[PDB]
Amino acid sequence: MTELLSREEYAAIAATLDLPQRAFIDGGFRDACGGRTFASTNPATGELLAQVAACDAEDVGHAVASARRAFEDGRWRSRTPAERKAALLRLAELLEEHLLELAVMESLDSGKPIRECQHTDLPETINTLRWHAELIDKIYDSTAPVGSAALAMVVREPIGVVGLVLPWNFPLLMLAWKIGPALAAGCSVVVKPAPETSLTALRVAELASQAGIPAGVFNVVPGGGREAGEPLGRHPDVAMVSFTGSTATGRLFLKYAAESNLKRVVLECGGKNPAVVMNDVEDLDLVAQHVVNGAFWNMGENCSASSRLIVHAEVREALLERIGAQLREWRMGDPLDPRNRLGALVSPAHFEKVRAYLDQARTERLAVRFGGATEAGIFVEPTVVDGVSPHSRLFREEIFGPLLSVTSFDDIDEAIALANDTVYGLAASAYTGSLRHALRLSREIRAGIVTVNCFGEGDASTPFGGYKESGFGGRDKSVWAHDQYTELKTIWIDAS
Amino acid sequence: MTELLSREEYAAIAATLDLPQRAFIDGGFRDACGGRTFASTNPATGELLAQVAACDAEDVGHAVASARRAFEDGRWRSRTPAERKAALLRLAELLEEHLLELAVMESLDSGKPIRECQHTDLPETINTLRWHAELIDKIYDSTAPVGSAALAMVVREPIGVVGLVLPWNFPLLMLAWKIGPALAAGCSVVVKPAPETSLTALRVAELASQAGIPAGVFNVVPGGGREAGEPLGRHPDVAMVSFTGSTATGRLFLKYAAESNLKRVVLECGGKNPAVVMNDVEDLDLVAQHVVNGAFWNMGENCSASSRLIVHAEVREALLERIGAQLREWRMGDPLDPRNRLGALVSPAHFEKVRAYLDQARTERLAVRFGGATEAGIFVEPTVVDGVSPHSRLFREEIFGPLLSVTSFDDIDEAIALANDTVYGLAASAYTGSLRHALRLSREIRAGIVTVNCFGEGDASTPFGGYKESGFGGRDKSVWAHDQYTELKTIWIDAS
Amino acid sequence: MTELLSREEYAAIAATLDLPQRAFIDGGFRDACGGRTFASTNPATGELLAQVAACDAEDVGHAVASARRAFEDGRWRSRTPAERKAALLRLAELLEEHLLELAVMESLDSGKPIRECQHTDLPETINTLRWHAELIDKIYDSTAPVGSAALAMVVREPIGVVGLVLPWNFPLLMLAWKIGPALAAGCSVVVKPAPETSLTALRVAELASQAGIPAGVFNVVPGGGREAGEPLGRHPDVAMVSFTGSTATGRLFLKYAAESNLKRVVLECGGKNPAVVMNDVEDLDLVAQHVVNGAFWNMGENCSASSRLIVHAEVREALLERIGAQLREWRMGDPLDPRNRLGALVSPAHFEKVRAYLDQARTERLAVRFGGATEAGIFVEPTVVDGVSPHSRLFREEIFGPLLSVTSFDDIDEAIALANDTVYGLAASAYTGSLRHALRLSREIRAGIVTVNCFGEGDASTPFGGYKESGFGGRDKSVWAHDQYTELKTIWIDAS
Amino acid sequence: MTELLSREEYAAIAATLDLPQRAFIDGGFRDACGGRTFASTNPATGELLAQVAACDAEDVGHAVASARRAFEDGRWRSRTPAERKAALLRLAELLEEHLLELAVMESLDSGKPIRECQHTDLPETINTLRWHAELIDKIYDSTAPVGSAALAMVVREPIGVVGLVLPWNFPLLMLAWKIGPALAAGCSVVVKPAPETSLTALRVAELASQAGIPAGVFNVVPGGGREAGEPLGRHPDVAMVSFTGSTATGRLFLKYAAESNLKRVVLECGGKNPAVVMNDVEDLDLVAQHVVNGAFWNMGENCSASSRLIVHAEVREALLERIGAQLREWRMGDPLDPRNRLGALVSPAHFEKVRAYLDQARTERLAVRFGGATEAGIFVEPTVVDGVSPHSRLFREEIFGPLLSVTSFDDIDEAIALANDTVYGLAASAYTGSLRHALRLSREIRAGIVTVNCFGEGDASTPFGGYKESGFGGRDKSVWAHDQYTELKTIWIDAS
Ligand SMILES: NC(=O)C1=CN([C@@H]2O[C@H](COP(=O)(O)OP(=O)(O)OC[C@H]3O[C@@H](n4cnc5c(N)ncnc54)[C@H](O)[C@@H]3O)[C@@H](O)[C@H]2O)C=CC1
Ligand SMILES: [K+]
Ligand SMILES: [K+]
Ligand SMILES: [K+]
Ligand SMILES: [K+]
Ligand SMILES: [K+]
Ligand SMILES: [K+]
Ligand SMILES: [K+]
Ligand SMILES: [K+]
Ligand SMILES: [K+]
Ligand SMILES: [K+]
Ligand SMILES: [K+]
Ligand SMILES: [K+]
Repeated sequence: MTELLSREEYAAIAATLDLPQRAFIDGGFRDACGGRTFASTNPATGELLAQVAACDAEDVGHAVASARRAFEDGRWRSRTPAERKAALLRLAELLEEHLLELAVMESLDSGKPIRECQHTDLPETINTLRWHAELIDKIYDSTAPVGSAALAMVVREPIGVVGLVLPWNFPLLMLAWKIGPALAAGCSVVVKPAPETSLTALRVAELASQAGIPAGVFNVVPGGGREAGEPLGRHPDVAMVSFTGSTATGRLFLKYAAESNLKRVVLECGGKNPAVVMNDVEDLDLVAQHVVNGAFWNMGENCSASSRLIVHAEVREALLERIGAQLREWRMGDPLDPRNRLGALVSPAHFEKVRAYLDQARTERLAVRFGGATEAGIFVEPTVVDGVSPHSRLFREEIFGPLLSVTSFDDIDEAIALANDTVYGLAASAYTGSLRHALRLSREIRAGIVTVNCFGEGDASTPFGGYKESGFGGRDKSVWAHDQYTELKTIWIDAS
Repeated sequence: MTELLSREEYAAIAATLDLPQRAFIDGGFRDACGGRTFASTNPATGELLAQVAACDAEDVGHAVASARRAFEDGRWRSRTPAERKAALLRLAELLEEHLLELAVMESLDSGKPIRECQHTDLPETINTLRWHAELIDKIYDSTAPVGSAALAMVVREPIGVVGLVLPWNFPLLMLAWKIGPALAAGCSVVVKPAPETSLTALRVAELASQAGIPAGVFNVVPGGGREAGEPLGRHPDVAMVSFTGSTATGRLFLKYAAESNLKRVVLECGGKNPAVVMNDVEDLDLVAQHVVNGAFWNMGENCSASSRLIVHAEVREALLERIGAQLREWRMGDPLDPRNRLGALVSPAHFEKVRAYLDQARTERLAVRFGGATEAGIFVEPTVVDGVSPHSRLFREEIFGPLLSVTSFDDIDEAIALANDTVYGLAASAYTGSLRHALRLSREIRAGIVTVNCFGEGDASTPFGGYKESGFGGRDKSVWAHDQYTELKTIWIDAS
Repeated sequence: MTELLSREEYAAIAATLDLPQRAFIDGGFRDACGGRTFASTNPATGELLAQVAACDAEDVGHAVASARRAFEDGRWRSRTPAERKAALLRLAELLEEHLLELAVMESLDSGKPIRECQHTDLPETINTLRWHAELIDKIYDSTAPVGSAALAMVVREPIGVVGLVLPWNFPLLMLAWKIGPALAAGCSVVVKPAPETSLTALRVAELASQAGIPAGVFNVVPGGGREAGEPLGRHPDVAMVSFTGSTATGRLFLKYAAESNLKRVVLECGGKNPAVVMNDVEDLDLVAQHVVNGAFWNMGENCSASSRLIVHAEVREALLERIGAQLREWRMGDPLDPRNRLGALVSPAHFEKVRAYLDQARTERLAVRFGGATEAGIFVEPTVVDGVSPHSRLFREEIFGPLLSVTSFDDIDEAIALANDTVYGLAASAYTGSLRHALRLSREIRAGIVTVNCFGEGDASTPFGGYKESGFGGRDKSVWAHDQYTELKTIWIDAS
Repeated sequence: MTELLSREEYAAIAATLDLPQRAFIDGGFRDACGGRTFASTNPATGELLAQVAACDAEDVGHAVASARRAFEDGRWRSRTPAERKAALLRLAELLEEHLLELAVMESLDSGKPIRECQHTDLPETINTLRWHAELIDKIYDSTAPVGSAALAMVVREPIGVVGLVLPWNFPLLMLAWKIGPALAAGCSVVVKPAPETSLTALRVAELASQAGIPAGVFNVVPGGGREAGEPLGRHPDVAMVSFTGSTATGRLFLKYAAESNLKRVVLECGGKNPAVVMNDVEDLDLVAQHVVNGAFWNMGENCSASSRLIVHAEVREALLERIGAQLREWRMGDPLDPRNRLGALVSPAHFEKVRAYLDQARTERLAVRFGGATEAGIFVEPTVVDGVSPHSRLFREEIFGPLLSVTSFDDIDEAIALANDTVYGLAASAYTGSLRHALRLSREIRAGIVTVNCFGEGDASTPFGGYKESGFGGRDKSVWAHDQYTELKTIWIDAS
């Protein structure tokens, strides 16, 4: 754990930052063709941070063209895997050298607490880039068992220009989850970050040039959803799009592919993740520690967040007590105060969506056992709502904020049925002392990860992604992320 | 190599067949709810074969419901891999016992010649099922390198109810390419075959019941594209659709996914496959033999068909000469006549499309060097059209008939640029005596298979599928077909 | 489960058997060069069964020469994996057609009960051959991530002539465990079975010729250890030896390799396998069912047999009670009486070794809680000895008979220490209701398999083999058995 | 490519080195218990470098004991793969910072020329460690297809205390080839280096402590073959030995295993590697360039060295001519002189063996076409001996010096038979323009690597190791090196 600075010292670092403002295309910064900009404001203070280039289909066309040329060049693609690894490791170094700068910049643009930006987001981003850089020259393709008269290989090739559309809850980490495997594979990429959180991706693109990523191989095009993301998804020279965000918006990229060049689309979408607590747990306070973390890490702005606590009727009350006590340890406020584990939500509009589910809870006359408060029109208290039946809108809809629903069950067959009563299937957690119960819960819950007696998303080597409406066509992290950005080729050589 | 019968003998098998007519749903035959039928006719004669149930959204809803109930109660997927292998092997045994019956039925409904139905289609169908049956209890999933405090498995689970939408050109073989891996993975499957070629799929689904595939696990819903295919793609309980057919239609299934439950979609589509012949080949007669087979096997009704001959100027004429000689061994006519390697095209509508390209050749004043004639409104001669420039419509568009365009090059860089001059990328073949040239053609042609010094699609162990607009998201055959029908799950077990 | 016949009917099948008697070399039977024979007698009756060729280094030389020629030929090796699979599947069919004959013959030569020979040994043998036949055309080798200037494959090739030295406790199953992977890989093999149990291997070799295994590819050379096994291990043209038997004898094959041609040696040796029962098991009677089976299946003549019951002090007595009750279900006698789960030990000499540990228990004044009796100088009762400390010779030495030692423990750290207090490391079983305890026991016991809440050896797809002195250099079953019989080759093709 | 210094500058680094002298055991330096030493001298001058501790069975016992205690308490192996990777990367960083120091030290002790020590040995050593560090958290184990009633994992565990016995020809590189994979797998390692070349291993073990390799995990015990190597191979707590050296000595470690605890033994031994040159190569000068490098890199003190040139009669003379021309670029002399590609042989004893083969050439009245002279009792010229028949001693025996035999062939079947005319099978190279010939030479030469149209040993990702008497049981480099130091375990968890 790197040492945390003081509030004043972070403010001092903020004050000296030269925030990026222009798109990054073909090796350097440039304004949008139409010269428009949009406001990036610190959600916790209201202060304007920068006037960021507001790109449209014209800018996207230029960015894709510079990526297409670089791909056809071979300037990046033709380096050896060991060489591509070296350059991406250089990039990760530079991020590490600039860690405090990037951590403060991430916090300012997003509302995320500096404490977690420094200890989690930045180290996780640096480690994602290192892991995928190191992986590329460890990947073996195959030869097929075809006999002595032929030599058949089954190998992988970079798909081409790759569009990467990002959300705002983990700007840098999501950036690394995508560019890591995509760049290591030898693709050129065009990154359209969230307009709420565009600054750090722009800075990382500049650092990548310094590291020797050639011009045109890693471009960042900031702008709105319809204005910049749709032309990217529709572009006839983009070979593949990887998207993370809402299901509603991910569906559009399936249309964009269908109506353009049949580009491969991979979606990582939302979830309504359950946390199942059996009555045979060995340590209830440790469970409560994991449930609180799962529900409220990053203010609940987390695709893997625990949002449905599904708890055995005999331990519900004892668990709720220990959850309330754990919550006393979760300070919320000024994202640059290192004492805070909770910062501001990303934007007035997102704050309004979360707070609307506070209202919905009260409309449904549900018991708000903990939390329920708002501050400064941008902070929501960690909230726990008891007595939530599967028919509640709080049970069924992704809130993406610090709001935990609680549902009781009487036997494990009901817990599993409840856990699967969703159109989503991203993640799940299960808590039990029993081998029998643990095998049931981890095998029968239909989710892309099931953690047992802990909360989390795995590590750099385990794939992450959704069943059902939580994802489409792939997985982030692990060696399987490489599949997103490559085509399989059978080379069959007669030898008869 | 099984022994061919006489024309009269095949006619006698045909006269005794009890052709299936009804949807196969939940372990038995049934009529469409609305009582509608459509006329399946022998494309070589115009004679009615059967009035086949014309299923609609309601029948699709019943078929999916039975597939869903079978999936949920585990009657198939809870059997061990070894048990699922045994039942699939029973099925392939049954197809083998009914080989002649199935070959004649396949010919009658499709126009495909009995000779190839008996020696290629049925044995390849039987083998596809055996290989994928045999594969399932040889597949290992993973555990991830996460250290001593946790145990992390990365496993595959069956995705659920699977929709399988098939084309008319290889009815039985495409069926096996889909149900082989999908049933072996433990999915329930609802098959919507082409209306031109529905009889054999129905017969197989009946034999699968006999072999112990439980009720609801393998259903066949015959009917039209909009009437039965669309409701299947839109169905909220179908988890995945695998499609083989035109790019135009495959685009629709991406929209159906976007507009319903975000089901996984895998598309296998058309191609415009090149055949590159260098001036350093060791046996021009053998090249001619492979190029003729690649262009005119199955009357060019073949996704992998050689349709663009891209030949070095020094060998163009001497190749064409041996091609003509080879074409003298390719007899066309009555599909039940064992002497014919070429039968009838699938329908008057398709014959029209193919003939309009013969007219287009004349419109473009191109040299028709071989063939060019039609017979009886349903046969087309193997045709070779010389001097086709990349701007020609015959160079750019999928004809799906026995029509080979010929284009010259001077150097291998031009050959490669010509081979990739297409929105497609399904297959490619390349002939050369040079190690240097072989590696260069193998690596630089953007296709899912490149055969060197032969024509083909690989074997059971090699993946088949398109780059670019020839495919989306997957590969048929090989162990990679398994990925289409399964979800990855990380099971992360704390052990701290 | 195939239907069991009556005692009289098995006797009738025995009476009509034409027992093999000669070595099987280069496609057919032949006497030993020196014309000597040795007696094969039914251990349960004393009756002579056959005078079997008593081969020496001369016969071994001929067998290896016929295998060397076949390997150099390519007659087997050069068939495609799919073709080798077909022939080995034919062989498995023939065994199935002759199942009752082989089951009776196995029982007569070995003492093993006909009930288990019919229901277990023969089906397991047939399934081993089928699994490895099916596997061969599912195995992919690799290509290395070396960049664009070279094409590097990493492939596997058959090592050559392979010597297979077998024990007597599972003659057919061990035969299949070895020839399966070795033949599927394309090696020629020379099999030296145990002199106690040579008949069924000879019969299987004849059936393999009928199935189309070419002459010289699968030879069987019966004879003594020093007389026939040592020349095989020393032969300068044998490329690899796979051995199963005692550690003492396995050590010799390391010397034989060192003193001859450095052939690869793989050893599968004995064990002193623990069975750990925690005090938190959910069903004690079901544990007792698994412990009794583990200790006494095949009369304890089992490398994976449970021989050290390591049981928590609070459940020892309750477990011993349920073990005694389970034992009432285990009838021992006349191996052709289908009512018997226990048959005769393999030979007077082995009977004397087992009975010597009965004496040793009484010498050490240990409590013999169950069993302790002998019959007919060839049957030992299932025996349970209580109060066995780690210093006892019964704790430390492989008995290979129906004798279970019992040791108490007070906490799981002592159970694990006890479990690992051995020079062996073949197998282990652990029984617990706790996830925490199950993870500890399965990760910290140093054995090649740990089964949890059941007893066994895995299945056809899981590797089997020993840590420490229980094995050397490989694993039987699973895809990893293939490694035993192949060499890795890197083919590096410049392409610069 | 790092910048070479002047002869005087290297001499000045040499004059300042504080050479290690003591065994490295349990995290620090210590004397041998008996107080003995042996004289390590510069083979180019005769000057004493250091009196090095001369360890015996007692010191080996202490080193193993510290390695055992470290293994049992998990100080290294209980760290995560990612943590073990980080410390190994620290180590490789340290070697990089001391590159010049280590290169000069390597030259002094071995006679290897400083130029190759600086540009090949050290960078390859540094890279070996990085690759194997980077690999460990990319390795996935397996789960087996056993059905729904059980969960079966097939995992790898570290084998325990590992003995690593090294030769003198590539001291640092062989060290990395062994400790890279073995430390990454979590083993403790006891290294017994060659007495000629012990200094650099000692230095590295000290740097490994600095890098956070815990005490006892990486020990170095210098001393003689019988005195230190034998007790290591016989030690009852060493689980595995990996050996690289002569076949004669490697045979002894198989006996040591047999006569102690049945520890796993992996042997990498000598070779007699062929270089096959077809008459259809496109650039005879480039072939000559690869054949010269293959024969005379590291003065022919190279297990992969080209020692049998097997050349088509039509190109023999024109090849030899360009070989002579190439040899004019290979300067021999003072190992600290950066101009020299060839330094001193390792010892007067080895110089004697090499010279006796020069005398043997003259005895056999063979045409010495190039070289043939010696200087100063320790240098040997690059020598090419023409007209060597397969019956010659120079054709059959490992010389391990800069001596190339030349043999002609008329057809490729004879070339292949000549290449395989040996008890060895470590490496081979093959030059041809023909695709047909390349596949034929690639597949039919029985060696662990066949390079086509180049000379080499592959790269970090490809396995290196011998067929036949060149190896036993394993491969160095690549992911397969991991198998040497790990045990497979099936964890079968009932879930019925
Ligand atoms: N292919 C290869 O990698 C190598 C092959 N060689 C060949 O082997 C020949 C002999 O050279 P050597 O220096 O004697 O190599 P070697 O095979 O005897 O030495 C290898 C290692 O084994 C150790 N050793 C030697 N005798 C031992 C014994 N009785 N017990 C245990 N360990 C023992 C040595 O101290 C050294 O560390 C060379 O002339 C050359 O032909 C030598 C070096 C490397
Ligand atoms: K902002
Ligand atoms: K939606
Ligand atoms: K695509
Ligand atoms: K029809
Ligand atoms: K279209
Ligand atoms: K989906
Ligand atoms: K016997
Ligand atoms: K022993
Ligand atoms: K060997
Ligand atoms: K020395
Ligand atoms: K020797
Ligand atoms: K061992």
